[PDB]
This record gives sequence, C-alpha cells and structure tokens, in this order.
Amino acid sequence: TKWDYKNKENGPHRWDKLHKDFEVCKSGKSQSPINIEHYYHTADLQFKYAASKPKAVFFTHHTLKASFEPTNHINYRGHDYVLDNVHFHAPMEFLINNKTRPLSAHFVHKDAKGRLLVLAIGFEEGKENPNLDPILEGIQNFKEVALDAFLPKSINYYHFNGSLTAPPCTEGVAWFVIEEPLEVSAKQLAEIKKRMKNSPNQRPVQPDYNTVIIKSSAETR
Amino acid sequence: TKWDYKNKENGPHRWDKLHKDFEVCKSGKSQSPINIEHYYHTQDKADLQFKYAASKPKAVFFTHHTLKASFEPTNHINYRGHDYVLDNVHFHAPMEFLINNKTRPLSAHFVHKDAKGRLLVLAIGFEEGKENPNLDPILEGIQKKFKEVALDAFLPKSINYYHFNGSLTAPPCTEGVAWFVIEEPLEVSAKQLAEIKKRMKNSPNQRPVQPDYNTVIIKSSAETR
Ligand SMILES: CC(=O)/N=c1\sc(S(N)(=O)=O)nn1C
Ligand SMILES: CC(=O)/N=c1\sc(S(N)(=O)=O)nn1C
Ligand SMILES: [Cl-]
Ligand SMILES: [Cl-]
Ligand SMILES: [Zn+2]
Ligand SMILES: [Zn+2]
Repeated sequence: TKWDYKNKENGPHRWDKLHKDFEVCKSGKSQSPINIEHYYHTADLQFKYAASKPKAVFFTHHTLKASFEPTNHINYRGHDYVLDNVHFHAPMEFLINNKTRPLSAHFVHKDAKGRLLVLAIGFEEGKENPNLDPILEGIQNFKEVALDAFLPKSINYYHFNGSLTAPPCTEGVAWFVIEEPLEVSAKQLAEIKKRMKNSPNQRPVQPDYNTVIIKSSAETR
Repeated sequence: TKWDYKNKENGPHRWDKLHKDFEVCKSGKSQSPINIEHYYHTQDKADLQFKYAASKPKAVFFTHHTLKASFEPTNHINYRGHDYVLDNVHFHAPMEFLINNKTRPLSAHFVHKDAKGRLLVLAIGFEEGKENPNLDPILEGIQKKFKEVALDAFLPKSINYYHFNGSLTAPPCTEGVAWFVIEEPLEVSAKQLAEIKKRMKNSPNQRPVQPDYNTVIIKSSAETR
C-alpha cells in the first residue's frame, strides 16, 4: 500500500527503492513504456471476444479496472491467452513516433504457462463511444461489456517485448500497441479522469535498449 | 566457487545460486539461448554494416570453458548509426542457439561493446566439412604467447540472420543483448572439429535452451563486405 504516481517519494523514479520486488523497475533492460520510433515492416492473432459481464468492476491501485471471467481469449502463435481485466491509464503510456493521446486501455492476458499479453489502444477526443458505458454503470447488477465491438475490425499494430508499466514491473510481456485511436468524448474524458481522481496514472517512458519492434496488421473480428 | 556446464551443483540449472551477480540467469525474461522457430520476415532497412579487417588478436587463450581470441579495438560493427567494437571471438560446442530445432556442432560469437557498454553479439554456426583456413591461425596462436585473423574473410558476404534482444549465454547472463544469429553455417574439418574441443577441454560449453517469453524475432539478410 505504498507505491503511487506522486512526483516525490513514492513516484516511479523511486519504485525500486520502495520495495525490492520493484527492483526490476530499475534493473531490467526491457522496461515499459517507450517511444516507438524504430521498427520493422512485415496476423496469427485471433480474438475470442464477446460482450461480457464483469466478474467485478473497480478502481484499484490508481486505475479503473473491470475484471473478467476466463471466457474471452486471445490466441497467439497457437497459445490461448485469457483476458484477466481491462483497465485504463491516463494519459497514454506508450508513445508512437513522438505522438501522444490523452487516454488508453489495457487488455491483460495470461496463457497456459502464465505468460502475459497486454494490448494498448488509444482514445481520441471526439465522438462519444458507447463501449465505455457498460463499465461506467458498474459501480454496484453488472451490465455486459461489448468486447468484440471495443476494438477496430481492422488494426495496424506494434509488437515487441517489454515489461509491466506498473510495479512490480514484471517482464516477459508481449506488447501489442494498436495504431488506430478509438474515440472518446470530452465529457467522457473528464468524467472518467475523475475516477482517476484527475490524478495522472501514467508511468514515464523507460530507457530503450534497441527494442526490436515489428509493425504488422490484423483483423480482430 | 566457479560455474560449469557439468551435471551437479555448478551447472547451468544452478548458475543463479552460485553468485548473486547471477540472479538474472534464472529470473530474467529475455534469457539466451533459445530455439528459433517463430519469426517475422522483413525487408532490408537493416542498418548493419561491417567494418572488419584482418587483425592480430591481443591474445588467444582458454578461459571459462571456451576458446577466446580478444582483439585490438580495430574491428567494428555499425548498427543504425551506433558503432560496436569487436571485443573478442569465442566458441561454443555444440552451437547454443537453435535454428528451427537444428543443432550445429559449433558456433562463434562476435562480441561487441559500444562506448556506454551496450552489447551486440553475433552468432554463426559451423558445419563439419572442408578444412577451414581461418580456423588454424587461431589454432596456431593458442600455444604461442599472434597471427592476423582474416576477419575480413571470416563471415560470409551474403548472410541471412535473425535479430532480437536476449542475454549473454554464460554468467552473469546480462540482458539487453542485441543478438544477430546468422543462418548460414560455416565449414569445419573433422580434426579441426575434434582438436578444438580438446582445447575447449572436451567439456561442452553449451547453455541449455532458455524459457522463451514470445521473443520478437525478425529475419533479414545482408552484405557485410
Ligand atoms: C492484474 C493486472 O492486470 N495487473 C497489472 S497490469 C499492469 S500494466 N498497466 O498493463 O502494465 N500493471 N499491473 C500490476
Ligand atoms: C568478454 C565476453 O565476451 N564475455 C561473455 S560473452 C558471452 S556469450 N556466450 O556471447 O553470450 N558470455 N560472456 C560472459
Ligand atoms: Cl499506452
Ligand atoms: Cl550459438
Ligand atoms: Zn495498464
Ligand atoms: Zn558465447
């Protein structure tokens, strides 16, 4: 109950100091997030999403989280990665070619061997997107969340190996950062940021050791 | 208390236990070597230009289960406007990385460091066959206390290689290593093969394949000279 985003002691630059489990926050060579600037052009990525009702929806450790039953899958290279939860970071943590959007959502998965697959996608200030509403009315039954409709059908993405953007900053993370921004309204932006206590929950860009990145594309649905 | 590839306490399964400097040997998520089966095909935007010449080793000696030739900082690799000087060339038998589950009887690692200590290792396998003329200058320098190494002739002109980030394959298992594994195997004679294993004291110095956390690998090819 110690680490936060405050620019003083419990801030990110000192996370390794708060606890030894966070030592990799400093010592690891694949820490996330980063600015995606150098990559290689070149699917094998299957979504198994459905509109799903959350096991629970809650704000925890400074983000808004919807936890889920092991019913929604992503298959990657012939291995099934179960979605655990989707949570939000504001502003966006990852950067693409020096570009920033004010919000992202992370879709967290784990396979048979316990390996992590996380998805980062942006929101763009503009028209109100309906997908947000089933979770924002879930403080208490829980209404179904439209997962198979959340992401674009056609996606361009960046894939690389990184770490968690939050303590313990565990590595072995397969990142897929989606290029296409989703849309978010200005009223929704401020409203949900208030559940982010209008206090940023975004880890700074980590040092980049020539991460190998592929740019590819896929169809989600 | 020193690390080995032997069956008991100082083996690879236990390197982490030998020294705390070696903790990442087990706990790291980007540990080498691995079995290369999944990769991405790509184009040649690859900024990898060799700056190699024939060079006489500062020394050729046995250290840590391998045969090593260290060099004057005269031989280089350039990668995206980032130049890596060759530190040494050393050997593994059998080859430590696997290319589609295929095993080579031997490999060579071209170990580089930039100014700030960033690591680039270059790996190529060897296949039993014709007398390799480049090898014996090394086999002719180890009992002395050194002849030019035809580095300018050592690697193939046209290479297919795999690129990714991994670790050193021996303790301290340092991560953040830019690996370039070249697909085309070089050629070695049966006695060149036999003899050097004895200079590597006939005790295999091959770290087992490590857990792979979906390492992102690209396949491309290039011209060295
Ligand atoms: C359960 C879960 O998803 N935990 C997470 S996710 C995460 S992140 N924001 O994807 O890098 N950091 N932590 C602690
Ligand atoms: C000086 C030097 O090259 N040391 C090395 S190289 C190496 S390797 N087998 O290339 O990953 N492991 N260690 C300890
Ligand atoms: Cl992000
Ligand atoms: Cl190897
Ligand atoms: Zn997240
Ligand atoms: Zn080696």
